[PDB]
Amino acid sequence: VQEDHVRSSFLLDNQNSQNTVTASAGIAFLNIVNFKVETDYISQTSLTKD
Amino acid sequence: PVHLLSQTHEEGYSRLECKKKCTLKIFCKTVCEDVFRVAKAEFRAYWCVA
Repeated sequence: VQEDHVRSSFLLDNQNSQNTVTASAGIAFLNIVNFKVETDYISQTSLTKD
Repeated sequence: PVHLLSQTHEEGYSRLECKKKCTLKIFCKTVCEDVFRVAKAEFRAYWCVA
């Protein structure tokens, strides 16, 4: 009388988020013929769990 | 419960850290970053005698 059990379990996760923020300027004809401002911002987050 | 012996140890474990952080209350990122930490415990043995 022989027997056996197998019980595999496989649970995987992922949370791959992102951001991208940009600003701008460019007030330039009068009292200052030119000055320009722009910022950039990018953020990532990738978290896997198995 | 008369005090057998007091003693201290200093070990470090890189703990668990899965925390979410908001950028400007609009979006949030989860910055998982496990941090070092020297924990310490003072082992106080108390020999039990009748």
